[PDB]
Amino acid sequence: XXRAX
Amino acid sequence: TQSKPTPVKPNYALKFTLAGHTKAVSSVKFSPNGEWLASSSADKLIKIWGAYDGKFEKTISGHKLGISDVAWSSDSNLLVSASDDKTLKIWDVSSGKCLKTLKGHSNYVFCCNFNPQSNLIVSGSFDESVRIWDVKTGKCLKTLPAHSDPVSAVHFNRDGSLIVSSSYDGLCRIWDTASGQCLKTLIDNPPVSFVKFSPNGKYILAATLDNTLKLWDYSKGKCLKTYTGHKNEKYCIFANFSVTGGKWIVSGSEDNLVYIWNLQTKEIVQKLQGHTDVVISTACHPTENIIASAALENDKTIKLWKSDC
Repeated sequence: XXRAX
Repeated sequence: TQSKPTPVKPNYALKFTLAGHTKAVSSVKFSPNGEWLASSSADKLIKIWGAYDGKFEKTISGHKLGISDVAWSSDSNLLVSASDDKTLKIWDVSSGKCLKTLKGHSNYVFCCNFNPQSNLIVSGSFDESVRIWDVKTGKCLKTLPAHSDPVSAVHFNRDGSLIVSSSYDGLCRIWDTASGQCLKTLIDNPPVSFVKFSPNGKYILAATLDNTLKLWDYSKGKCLKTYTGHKNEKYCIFANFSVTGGKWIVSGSEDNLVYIWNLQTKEIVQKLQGHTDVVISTACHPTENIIASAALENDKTIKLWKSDC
């Protein structure tokens, strides 16, 4: 991944 | 001790580039004992590297979807990970095995941390809650209806009596760990993409998606310092206090650079060049002047930088 997109 | 060394600028220089992840790296963290660096990735994997030589050590697997965050226990023996598969996992680093799967969140788990005592884990999720977990049993102890949008960060203070959380709702909240009740809300409200307590326990460093970092005295609701010049309007980028040499603020940036500020003067003292994608995560070694950085999909590597001050 959520943090990654 | 006749003289107080007062560096004006650090000289971080690239020493190692760590490849191995097959998708975007999401987070890097140095073990408290200074021995290891742990990395999480959209590739569903956690990897462990030598903190000083960047030597690959092991891959840890088990999550069914990508991992957004990873964190160490105080004794450097355990890791916890937060995954899109809606669970956190507790890992024994030595064996590489999953010890517990923490189930309860109803959407992506975004962020995680042990408390100093390491008997508890705190998590934040797209489900808009903050959860507190018993490490020993793997059970959820408390569920806080913490925010009205995904929770981007959660961090315990130095005795674990307080939790700070940040959210896309624009708020930063401080929670009493024992009761789960809110102690304070700090509030125009752009998404707050990261928060953490300072090494002294007195302040919170908070990032917002308007290219801004702010140092807050939370027990007063007063902003003491502000740091800008970098690019951050999209991703939840980690920020750090560097305290092993000079007092710096360190952060990744959406222009592929690592930014370093003088904590007091707020001036930029160095920008680290090398990554080929957004620097999503940075971390500072607990005892040595070493910075780890990690980047997204067009890069997928971790870089180790060392300085003299």
